[PDB]
Amino acid sequence: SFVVIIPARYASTRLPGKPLVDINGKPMIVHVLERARESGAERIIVATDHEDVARAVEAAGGEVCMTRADHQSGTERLAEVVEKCAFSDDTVIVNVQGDEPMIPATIIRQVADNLAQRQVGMATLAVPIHNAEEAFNPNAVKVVLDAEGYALYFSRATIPWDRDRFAEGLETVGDNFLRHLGIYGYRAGFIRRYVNWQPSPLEHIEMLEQLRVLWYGEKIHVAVAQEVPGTGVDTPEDLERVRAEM
Amino acid sequence: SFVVIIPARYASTRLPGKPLVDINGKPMIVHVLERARESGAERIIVATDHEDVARAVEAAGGEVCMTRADHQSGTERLAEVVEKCAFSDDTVIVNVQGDEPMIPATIIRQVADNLAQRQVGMATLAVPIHNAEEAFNPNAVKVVLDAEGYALYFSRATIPWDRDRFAEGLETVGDNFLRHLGIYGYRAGFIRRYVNWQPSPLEHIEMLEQLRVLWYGEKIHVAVAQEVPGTGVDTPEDLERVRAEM
Ligand SMILES: Nc1ccn([C@@H]2O[C@H](COP(=O)(O)OP(=O)(O)OP(=O)(O)O)[C@@H](O)[C@H]2O)c(=O)n1
Ligand SMILES: Nc1ccn([C@@H]2O[C@H](COP(=O)(O)OP(=O)(O)OP(=O)(O)O)[C@@H](O)[C@H]2O)c(=O)n1
Ligand SMILES: [Mg+2]
Ligand SMILES: [Mg+2]
Repeated sequence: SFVVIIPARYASTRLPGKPLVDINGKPMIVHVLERARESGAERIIVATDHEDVARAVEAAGGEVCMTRADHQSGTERLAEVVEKCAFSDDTVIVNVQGDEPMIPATIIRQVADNLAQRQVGMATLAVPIHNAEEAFNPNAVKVVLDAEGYALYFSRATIPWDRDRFAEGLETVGDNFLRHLGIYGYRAGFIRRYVNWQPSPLEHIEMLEQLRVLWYGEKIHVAVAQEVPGTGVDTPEDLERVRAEM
Repeated sequence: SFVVIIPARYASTRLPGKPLVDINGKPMIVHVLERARESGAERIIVATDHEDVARAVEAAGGEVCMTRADHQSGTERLAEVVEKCAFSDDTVIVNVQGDEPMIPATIIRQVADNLAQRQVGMATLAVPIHNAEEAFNPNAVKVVLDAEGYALYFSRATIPWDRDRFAEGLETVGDNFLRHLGIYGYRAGFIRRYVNWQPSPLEHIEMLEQLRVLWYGEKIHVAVAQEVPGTGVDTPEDLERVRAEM
């Protein structure tokens, strides 16, 4: 009932060659592949631009689609896979980012289901932040929601800003921050629409691909899950933490 | 063609008693009144909760409406004024905040005009920030817009966050920052709608009354003016600056 595509370019800047970094005997990309398998997805494809990533995935028995080196985000890379596989417009695609080796299968299913149950073009998920270090870390993307759960904005800045608390000091946070997880649900037809839009100025400043959608006035629904152990892997520090936790 | 209402409660927390602070021989509230007069507004009302504010305005020949002490924002206070004056729903109201003694008359007129020409419930304005101090100052409210100029979010946080520039240092900013001005255009019918909503959690965290509107899924249009003098008076530092510049 849904397809998972995992975008995994080699030349990440904050952690070069990250799809292939070892985590307890397997490259990160293979761990993400396993989360996708566990979700029950009908088809799972790794999209990459690098032969060494392709070989690792093929050796783990996963399907691979080679894609252009000049894509500027995972979602842009997905559109090439979508065109090559010729998915119907109504086919549900879940982008599980190659930097999320600990994302639970249940969360993958939840995003697909949430998307299919709403007339929204794109669905995603966030989890509460419980410590101030993460609230003030620009590598942890924060998201602020409206009353219906649609995203107002995603940012690397600390939003929503707590005026009175932070005027005092920056060492504590209340119970109102949300960390955005690297996963998106969207139908193939929406992915097509996404790459047909001209890039927003906003997405390039924050380096957050989802801002293109908000810029063109479309909604993103964000479900909130209370507990999800682990973290995405964007820095050397993230990698050490994940190595220890898995 | 429009009514100006200036909300001015006495007990500000960041600058106590600010409607009465001396700015070069006249209290701040009287300067705001003078800006409102210059706009050509058909009627101008200062809404206050304090007799000494009332007296300063009356001594300057201005109209005063006493209002409850328990209002939690200028917009809430304006609703009491709208009922007491029994304005019709379609009456165009411009909230010129009591902390904007330097706001140009042209900007006041522009917000009223923008509101009237659009199907939108609420209109406001922002000005490009070209210095790093204001961009990183939580007393300067930043806003990020969509392609059509509707607000995605308003925040005291530094948005949009420049990932690559700021990873290096906070010394400089690009050209992508907008400072929100303390002026709102809305019809009386919208003000009535605003206070029919239960308060949002979001507005209390940021201490930004306009966030109630985004929380409940309604739009705010933001015009951008390229050049606007002065600043909002919220801190002692702002007060020194406006005293030097007015
Ligand atoms: N041009 C890009 C950038 C990102 N991705 C993929 O999208 C996912 C999420 O992006 P991110 O974690 O930020 O990866 P990078 O962009 O590669 O890393 P960095 O931002 O540090 O440069 C990653 O699996 C990455 O491989 C992609 O396919 N093409
Ligand atoms: N409960 C409130 C708070 C604000 N205002 C008015 O709304 C305008 C903008 O608010 P702000 O500049 O923040 O004033 P204060 O809320 O009074 O100051 P502070 O946030 O420092 O406590 C001001 O003219 C203020 O008098 C109001 O009428 N009632
Ligand atoms: Mg990236
Ligand atoms: Mg205030």
